[PDB]
Amino acid sequence: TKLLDGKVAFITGSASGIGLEIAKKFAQEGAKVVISDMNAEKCQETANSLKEQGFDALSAPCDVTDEDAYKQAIELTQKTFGTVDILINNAGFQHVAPIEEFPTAVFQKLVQVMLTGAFIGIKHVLPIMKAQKYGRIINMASINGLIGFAGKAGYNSAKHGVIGLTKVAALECARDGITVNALCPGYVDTPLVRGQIADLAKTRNVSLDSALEDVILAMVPQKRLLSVEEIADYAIFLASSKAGGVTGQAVVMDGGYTAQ
Amino acid sequence: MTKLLDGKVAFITGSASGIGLEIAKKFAQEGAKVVISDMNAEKCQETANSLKEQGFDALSAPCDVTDEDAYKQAIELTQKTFGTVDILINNAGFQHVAPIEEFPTAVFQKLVQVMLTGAFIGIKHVLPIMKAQKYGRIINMASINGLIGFAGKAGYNSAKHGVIGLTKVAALECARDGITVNALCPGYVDTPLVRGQIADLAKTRNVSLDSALEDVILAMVPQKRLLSVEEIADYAIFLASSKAGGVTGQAVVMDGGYTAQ
Amino acid sequence: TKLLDGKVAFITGSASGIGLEIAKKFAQEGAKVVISDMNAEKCQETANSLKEQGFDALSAPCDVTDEDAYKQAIELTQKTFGTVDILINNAGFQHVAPIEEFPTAVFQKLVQVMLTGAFIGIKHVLPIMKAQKYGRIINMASINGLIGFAGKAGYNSAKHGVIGLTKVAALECARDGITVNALCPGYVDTPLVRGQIADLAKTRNVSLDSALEDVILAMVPQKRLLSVEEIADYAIFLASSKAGGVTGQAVVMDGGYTAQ
Amino acid sequence: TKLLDGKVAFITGSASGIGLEIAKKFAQEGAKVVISDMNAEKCQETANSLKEQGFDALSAPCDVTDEDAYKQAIELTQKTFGTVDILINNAGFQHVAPIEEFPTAVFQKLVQVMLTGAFIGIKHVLPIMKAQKYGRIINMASINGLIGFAGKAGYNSAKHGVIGLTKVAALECARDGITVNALCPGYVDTPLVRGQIADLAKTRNVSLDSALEDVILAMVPQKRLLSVEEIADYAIFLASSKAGGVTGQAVVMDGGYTAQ
Ligand SMILES: NC(=O)c1ccc[n+]([C@@H]2O[C@H](COP(=O)([O-])OP(=O)(O)OC[C@H]3O[C@@H](n4cnc5c(N)ncnc54)[C@H](O)[C@@H]3O)[C@@H](O)[C@H]2O)c1
Ligand SMILES: NC(=O)c1ccc[n+]([C@@H]2O[C@H](COP(=O)([O-])OP(=O)(O)OC[C@H]3O[C@@H](n4cnc5c(N)ncnc54)[C@H](O)[C@@H]3O)[C@@H](O)[C@H]2O)c1
Ligand SMILES: NC(=O)c1ccc[n+]([C@@H]2O[C@H](COP(=O)([O-])OP(=O)(O)OC[C@H]3O[C@@H](n4cnc5c(N)ncnc54)[C@H](O)[C@@H]3O)[C@@H](O)[C@H]2O)c1
Ligand SMILES: NC(=O)c1ccc[n+]([C@@H]2O[C@H](COP(=O)([O-])OP(=O)(O)OC[C@H]3O[C@@H](n4cnc5c(N)ncnc54)[C@H](O)[C@@H]3O)[C@@H](O)[C@H]2O)c1
Ligand SMILES: CCC(=O)CC(=O)O
Ligand SMILES: CCC(=O)CC(=O)O
Ligand SMILES: CCC(=O)CC(=O)O
Ligand SMILES: CCC(=O)CC(=O)O
Ligand SMILES: CCC(=O)CC(=O)O
Repeated sequence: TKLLDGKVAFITGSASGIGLEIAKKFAQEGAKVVISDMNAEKCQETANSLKEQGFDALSAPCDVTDEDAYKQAIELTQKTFGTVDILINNAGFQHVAPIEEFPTAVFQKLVQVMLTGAFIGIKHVLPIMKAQKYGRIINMASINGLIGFAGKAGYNSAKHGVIGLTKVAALECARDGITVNALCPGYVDTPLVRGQIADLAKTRNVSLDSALEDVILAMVPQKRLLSVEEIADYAIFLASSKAGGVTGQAVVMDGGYTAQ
Repeated sequence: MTKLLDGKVAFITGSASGIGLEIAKKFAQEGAKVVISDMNAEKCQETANSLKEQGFDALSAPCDVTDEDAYKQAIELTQKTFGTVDILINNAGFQHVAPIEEFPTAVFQKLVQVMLTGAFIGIKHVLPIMKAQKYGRIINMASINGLIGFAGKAGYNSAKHGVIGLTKVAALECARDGITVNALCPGYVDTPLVRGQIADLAKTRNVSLDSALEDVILAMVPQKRLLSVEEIADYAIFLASSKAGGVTGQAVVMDGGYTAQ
Repeated sequence: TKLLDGKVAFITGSASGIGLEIAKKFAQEGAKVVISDMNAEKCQETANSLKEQGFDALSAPCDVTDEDAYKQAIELTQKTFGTVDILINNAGFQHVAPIEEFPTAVFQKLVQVMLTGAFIGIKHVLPIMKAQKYGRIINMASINGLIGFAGKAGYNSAKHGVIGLTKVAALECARDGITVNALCPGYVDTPLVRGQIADLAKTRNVSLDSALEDVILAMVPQKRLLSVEEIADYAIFLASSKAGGVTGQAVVMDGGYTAQ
Repeated sequence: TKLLDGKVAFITGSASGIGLEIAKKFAQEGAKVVISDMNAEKCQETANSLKEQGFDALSAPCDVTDEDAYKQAIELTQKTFGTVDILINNAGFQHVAPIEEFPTAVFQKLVQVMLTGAFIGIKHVLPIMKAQKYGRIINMASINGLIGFAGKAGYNSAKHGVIGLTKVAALECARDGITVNALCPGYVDTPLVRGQIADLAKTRNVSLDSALEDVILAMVPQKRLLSVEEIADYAIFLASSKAGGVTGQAVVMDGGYTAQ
């Protein structure tokens, strides 16, 4: 079964972690994938690997805060694969700090990448998806789009914001056969989080396994990291023709974090 | 093709009609062994037998979900027949629309007993089976009416709100036991229940059936369409599958954008 | 100085805890209060102490699960004070158990008192409030109306349901000068909770302080019990003429619990 | 009774609409109020009116996007009234358009004023409020912080974001006697909205009453505009010492909008 057979998916931040797994899993589902990241070296390598494995893949690097570059990356996608069926707004980063020590510029950058970048993508894929009366837009958000976490003023503001953007975008294209959803993971086993576990274990002087099980997963009822494979499986369902009635939703995959 | 529920036993309450019946047929196509449980023991036997004629593993285990003794025995019959319960779908329900002042208390209590207490009884009697095997999928068929209000639906919206409360408690109690508990929340599905309500509104208002649907039911639906039972079954398959082990405690919404505005 | 002057407040479960405080504080704001509880002797002495302080108080005991007694308690209020302006559906109780050890009858009872009780109160005051084009209904819920907690299947199901009833009721009287809101406290310093701290302290062989600071309040960002007066102050605001634009809301007072 | 006696309130955008009402109502409840807006003559005019009526008021204009100006306005307040007890992040604007014809720079501007402006305000009052272990921060949001509305990508993104910032901020100061809440009105009777009724009546060739009652209020159960007075009354309660237990909340007054 090829759930995304020949569907054209553009995935921002797809050179690492969740975005890279989505791209691999989408290709295996039969999607034509576009690897898009800051790092144009890792983009070209990723797309070349996929091509060598017999997949349709394109390197179209861009900074999602660079509207002109994001625009041309979509136009390159149209020229290569004819259309865009699926946009995954996945590009992001993290800066943890008390509000008092939280540089305004860093706050503005978290918002620009993870909110304005999503808005820029939606703005330039909407005409393609409305012309063909089909589309799937997934904004990679977080449970931090639904609840608060101390030290994450910029991240939680950006992810809250992309849930509002998701709902506005959904309402504007609900008649055009296009869905816009925010996939909200909890803690995922990624380089980023393995970094934070690394950080916690030195800064608290506990083991890597104690940093994970006693602090990172203390408020996770399943007491486990989500796999990138699980996130990509939900993304595949929402991006499929079978999820046409799901739109305007903060779709939560969090091992019960927000249930308590 | 693939069998997303291969090797799993699915007990589905209210599975002799509408959404329950589509879930049972689609779960079977995904390689689940399905138990058709409903009030109408006649339609259950016929449903299960028709599935069996199409090469599927189906059991007729009729019960009234408000009858804890009959529910417990329907679960026991499933264990005896298939060995275990992997997936419980709490889907049995009904509707009674009236202003609160003309809403009989007993009808309010019955709506709550069937759609809330019924889901509680099901959960209490599958939990030990699922916990001993460290695997389970519990889906409560709630509604967007579990998350928002609608005038005249005091009993329904009260039961469906409550079943989302019960989903969260259950999810927290079995989070470490490889069991998920979710509330699948449809908006308007093209079913007998809903086609009945369109006829009602069209009589009482003396508009045409298309007028009642398009001007009243679908006014609030951004997608301006009824969902298909197939769409609900497809979400139910994903949540009931091994692929969704990290989804729990959730009101999972498929509503054509209804709660987005 | 008198935010409820000339208003008639019917308060279920007002013989103890939050309901008792709401009755006393509502009287101070110039409301005529009906003390209604299971224990008729405590309703009489409460109403009498209030009367000795120059307040207008009526004893109207009932079991809120007894629609005939509830209906007769409302009728007696109409007979004595001319109308019901404010209904406080406050009557409740708690039973904590794993779902496996949770008796179905106890589950049903929790739902009958805290959901059905509320439906019965609302059904019998709505015609009175709709006739005068003025009402304030407050369903005393809990953050357990909004999130899950292990061992509270019955209570969390009842409280979730009363938020559902609250939004339905609100929509049905929105044009009639009536509001219907669910006040949702976190942990409040009441006999009920002081009981639960004493319980936890024996069960875990810890101080009363440790049971409170380290178990009860570990999920409360403010790390404190709410006072019954704080709950009463929010109840007075929502029950006052100044809150006519608040309806259909789960109004949360929880020292930040639901923010995490 | 003066509910904010001896409190200093800093209100951004207080030269007009909800902010102006909050300043005049906070003054009547005994707050020293700071009038801060873009319009510097209107702030001096407003503050002078309150002074003539026996009220403590200070003009301290600033663009909330100008962190250096906002920091100096908070400093001027410290110099004049000793401290800041209450911050009302109120400054906002609106721009309605489909995503495709929604200028990226306008989207950025809505977020910069209504999310980043609040971040800057919170960042510079938190050390003052933490030092004295007392504070009240109210971010004026909107039901558009909780649901989607077609054509308001920028506004709904910004309001969604400010609720995220509210929950983060609440968690960072929950132990410090500081509450952070987002007050979320539906349609309020303001120059802003009357403007919008004027536009709908003209661009749809219908009466002002047609355009309000049949279009703007179509999704409002109470079928009425809220008053600036109603918003101010909830703002006063939230900002009072009586609301110490309310924090990290999206506090909704929407005549039932979000109940359906
Ligand atoms: N990993 C988690 O635990 C977790 C939790 C919840 C949700 N998410 C969200 O999912 C997304 C994936 O994060 P991840 O874990 O894969 O992190 P990661 O660090 O592995 O990958 C992030 C990628 O984003 C790229 N990027 C950053 N800014 C960019 C920009 N302006 N334009 C283009 N590319 C840019 C980086 O180059 C990098 O390759 C993020 O938005 C994150 O907030 C992650
Ligand atoms: N149809 C929709 O648009 C829609 C939308 C949202 C929610 N739902 C929910 O999805 C579920 C399925 O709805 P539906 O319209 O297919 O059917 P329904 O709600 O009318 O009930 C379906 C089945 O439940 C059975 N049933 C009723 N009471 C029972 C009892 N006490 N014990 C056992 N079985 C009993 C009936 O015999 C029927 O076959 C229900 O919970 C409903 O509330 C439906
Ligand atoms: N205590 C808390 O921390 C807390 C937190 C969240 C919500 N609540 C809710 O607020 C309300 C008040 O709680 P409390 O702590 O003051 O409770 P409490 O147990 O101290 O007092 C409740 C009163 O209700 C009465 N009552 C019980 N069943 C009744 C019935 N069927 N009919 C009439 N009266 C009945 C009892 O006799 C008692 O006087 C309850 O609904 C409770 O669930 C309390
Ligand atoms: N109007 C409504 O019904 C409604 C409903 C929901 C929310 N709100 C919110 O309430 C608040 C007040 O709205 P209003 O109706 O009083 O509008 P208004 O236009 O009368 O008030 C807005 C004020 O903010 C000022 N302002 C704009 N940008 C600024 C900046 N960068 N720095 C400083 N001041 C700036 C303007 O000069 C103006 O005085 C806004 O945040 C708005 O989003 C309004
Ligand atoms: C959303 C949880 C998370 O992973 C935020 C972050 O640390 O990037
Ligand atoms: C949730 C839609 C529905 O099924 C309510 C009803 O029965 O009218
Ligand atoms: C003993 C529990 C309770 O107080 C319920 C009732 O009054 O019927
Ligand atoms: C916080 C809800 C509640 O009241 C649980 C309890 O009974 O202590
Ligand atoms: C309804 C919230 C609001 O005030 C947005 C607008 O219409 O300006």
